[PDB]
Amino acid sequence: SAQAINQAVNNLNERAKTLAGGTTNSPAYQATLLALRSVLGLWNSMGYAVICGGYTKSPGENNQKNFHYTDGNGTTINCGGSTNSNGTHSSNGTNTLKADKNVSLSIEQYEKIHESYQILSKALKQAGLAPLNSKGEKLEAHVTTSKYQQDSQTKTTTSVIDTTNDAQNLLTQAQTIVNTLKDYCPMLIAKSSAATNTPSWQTAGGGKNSCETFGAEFSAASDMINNAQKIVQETQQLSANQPKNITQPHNLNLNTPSSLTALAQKMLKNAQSQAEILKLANQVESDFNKLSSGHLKDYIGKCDQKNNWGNGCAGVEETLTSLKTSAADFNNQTPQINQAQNLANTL
Amino acid sequence: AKLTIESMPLSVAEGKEVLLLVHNLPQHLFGYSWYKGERVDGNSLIVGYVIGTQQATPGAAYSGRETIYTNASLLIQNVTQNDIGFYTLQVIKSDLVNEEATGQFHVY
Ligand SMILES: [Ca+2]
Ligand SMILES: [Ca+2]
Repeated sequence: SAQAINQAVNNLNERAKTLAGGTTNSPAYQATLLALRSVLGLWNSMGYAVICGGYTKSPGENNQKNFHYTDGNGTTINCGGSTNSNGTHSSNGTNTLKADKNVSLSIEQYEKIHESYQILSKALKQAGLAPLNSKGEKLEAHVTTSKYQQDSQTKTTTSVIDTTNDAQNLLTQAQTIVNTLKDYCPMLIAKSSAATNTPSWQTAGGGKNSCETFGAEFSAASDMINNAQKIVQETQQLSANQPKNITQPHNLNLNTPSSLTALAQKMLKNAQSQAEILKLANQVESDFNKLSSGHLKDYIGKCDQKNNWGNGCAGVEETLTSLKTSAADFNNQTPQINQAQNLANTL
Repeated sequence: AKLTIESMPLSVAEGKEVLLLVHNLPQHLFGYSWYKGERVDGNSLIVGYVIGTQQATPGAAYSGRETIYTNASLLIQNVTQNDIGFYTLQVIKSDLVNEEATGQFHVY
């Protein structure tokens, strides 16, 4: 009957709008956010130890660049230099040897990580993640670096990037950070014989290859982003297939066997998109558990001269809880969606 | 204690070969490089090696006669008068602290 069909349509559409447009109540949004915060947490946890500044074309370059971070305390990462045995800074360090896979990042590769990190961080701070069915809003991200001048001074530059807080843009930034590490596998700095405290994974003696130390972690973070991107794509497929209620229920010229079969198949596409989104959202939770169960187990989920390098400081545990709570709400509504499919299938 | 270079032999005949041996090489290294002359200078790079890579990278001062080993030794074969003077080794340790040493040999 038309009463029953309109009920099933209203169930689908109400559930879809929460899923596509909700924040706190949408596991799609919470999964996407979890992936973004996880990548920020990854970089806050181990990014400081990444060796950078290997030369690209020529060792005559003698290139150095400094990259600026702010918690509210500020820190600075040098790429290219080293420290002399007496403690003074040397302009000849990692830049004396060639940048490539399993060695170090180039200055160009590091500045891409750094920029993506500042965009992602500042977007989430200034605007939050936009709803997944939204265009998002424009915002300005600031990226601060410095360079050494002829003999004397250090010149600091603050760049302004016009960017947005939509999921697709932010997932792209996260993907840049993860793929740079996973594809170029830079070496990590060892503990000595800008972090105050030393995490357990950063041992004295020999340095470790980042893909050896964090192979499982990088793969988990990469899968989180890829599944989040698919959530975003399914959410737009959901926003396309929005079935209409039957008006004029008794009018068989308006409501034909053709138009009602098209409606029924639109209802099924909506429901199948919803199911796939929730499955992806559960896979993101599974991948977060992979990410947070190895070397980063006592680090990624926590936050406390002084700086927060070595800890995640990204609110991942809070988001995980909100993912679980919202996912359970949608899972409890599965019976009213199964009957809505069974209602559509008979047509 | 400190990184030092030994030339072998101390004085070399023209056409012959010389080995720059390294004493007190630190145990935990990121990489190292050899330079022609008395200064660390990319323009005078003979060859650099990164730990874990299996293959060294030559620089502008490379002449086809130099072999680096993973004890940081540098062998120079078919020596001439142009090879007179200083050679510099820089080492980058795993914590990004560097050490530097100078070698030399006479030629006749
Ligand atoms: Ca930090
Ligand atoms: Ca190795």
